[PDB]
Amino acid sequence: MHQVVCATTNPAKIQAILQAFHEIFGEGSCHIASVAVESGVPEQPFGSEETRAGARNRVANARRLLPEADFWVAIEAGIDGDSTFSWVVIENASQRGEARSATLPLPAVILEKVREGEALGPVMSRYEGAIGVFTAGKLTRASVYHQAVILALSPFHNAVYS
Amino acid sequence: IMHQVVCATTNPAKIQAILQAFHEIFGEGSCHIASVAVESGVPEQPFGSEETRAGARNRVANARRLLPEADFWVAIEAGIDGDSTFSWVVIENASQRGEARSATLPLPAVILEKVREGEALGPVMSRYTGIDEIGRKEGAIGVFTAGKLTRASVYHQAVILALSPFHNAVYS
Repeated sequence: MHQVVCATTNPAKIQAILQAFHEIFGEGSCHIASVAVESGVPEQPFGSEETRAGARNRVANARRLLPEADFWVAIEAGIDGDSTFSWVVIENASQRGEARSATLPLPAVILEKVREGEALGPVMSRYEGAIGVFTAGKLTRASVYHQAVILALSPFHNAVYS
Repeated sequence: IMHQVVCATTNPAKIQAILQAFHEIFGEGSCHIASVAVESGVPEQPFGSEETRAGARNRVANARRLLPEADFWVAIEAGIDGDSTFSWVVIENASQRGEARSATLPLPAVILEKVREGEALGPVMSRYTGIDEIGRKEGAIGVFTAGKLTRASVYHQAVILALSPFHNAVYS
């Protein structure tokens, strides 16, 4: 089996990573474990680049802490000038794979409130993630993370990426 | 009630994704589809978030011009963002606008290299896979995810996310 380390202790993300990894490498061919590391980025990353940078920082930290594993993966959430989304970064001994998730346009009021100091979690909590509430249940956070992990997994099963 | 949805595209994979999203949000057998071919007002191969987004908006506007008595107008435009490919979904109705980006797909350096040299993604992919009109079928998504995902599957979620404003009063 492949030893896959997830730089997150969130069940939704853990679930998506496992599913995505099993779909590409085969059912039951992967063992997943979590490691809690620093993102070197603010709790609520702003902008595509900063959110992705955190994902990368988490992978580097996880990779150094557990050098025995085969894969290191992170999924970092962040907000835009009008939306929320996340970045998936994957690494193994040889290469890296990165992918940004689908975007969720956010209510004007919700946006200005997080732009005033509060984290999205609190503004939504005090008000599955936000995806579930706005897609009337038709989509789950795990469901969009999943597609993202599968995409960033591309380089690892296509020799063309060299 | 019953919605008249105009898709600013003829791409069967896109229409499939649109139709599915609307049924899931508004209910099966509640949306009649009408597809039209229109201009994007942007290059064959758009680059950047801004340019590809502009394409999708122009398509919707153009479509709205031709069939102004419809309820919804939707469009999906693909583009290159950094070392990957993705697309914007733009939706408009009588008084609102909803937009969302689909998940991105990282491309091999050899393909990007060929694309940045001047070739659009579809033709490059056609000589790598031998498949004609890849974008109207499984797409580069289907090829690099080994069928685990398809252009339709990925765009489906993006259309769901873009519909949010239309069924959630909060977006006021």
